[PDB]
Amino acid sequence: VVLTEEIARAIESKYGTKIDVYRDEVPAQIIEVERSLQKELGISREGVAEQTERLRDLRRKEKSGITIEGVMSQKKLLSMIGGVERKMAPIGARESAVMLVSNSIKDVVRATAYFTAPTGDPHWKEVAREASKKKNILAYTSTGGDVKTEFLHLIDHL
Amino acid sequence: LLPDLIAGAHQNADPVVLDVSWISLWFAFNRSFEPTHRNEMLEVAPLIES
Amino acid sequence: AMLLAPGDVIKRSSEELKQRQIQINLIDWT
Repeated sequence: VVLTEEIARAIESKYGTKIDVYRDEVPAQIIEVERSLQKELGISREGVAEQTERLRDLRRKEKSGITIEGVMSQKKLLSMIGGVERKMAPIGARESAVMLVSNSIKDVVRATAYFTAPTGDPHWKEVAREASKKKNILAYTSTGGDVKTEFLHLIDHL
Repeated sequence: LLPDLIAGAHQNADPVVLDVSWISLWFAFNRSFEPTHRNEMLEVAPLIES
Repeated sequence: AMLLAPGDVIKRSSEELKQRQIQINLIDWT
């Protein structure tokens, strides 16, 4: 963990590394940032005061008688975290253009497509016939092998 | 035929129109037609028409 | 648009359906 949320959000901006902040839980390991990496990232002069005052509070805690060590270089910090992100990750309006997939008999009037595969359903013959009676319907079929991967591919792509 | 269809008044001859769905166009483009068995009545057609 | 799928594959892939936030109506045939 790191001594402040400010550094965590700063490295979130720099790469996106989700790093937690110490909240007096356990005698854990703490990272700290000196003048070199502060000048590297460009943190405001306000945050240096907070980090140094936390460091001297830990100094007081040590004198009252917990591990703290510092990172010096960007490459060392990259090896320290052990992960580099994949930059942008946009999120769409919804997961799929299909909102509902069901089996009920009363919904065949409103249904618009159907996939078929050998299944143990007592009403599969009935629902398949009823869906096939429509004048313009979107019917897909299985060709053996793995049905789950095909259906998952179809439901992502449709 | 075409000028009569454009004018709307069919004094001479009459075509006939049939209903066809939507995806039938795509499936028709994805299919073809090739002959396999000829008309059995092709041998006596001049006789029957005479 | 909506779709009709067999109950067994819905029961097997219902985790993906709830992970993708899709709506399902199902009848268990015992």
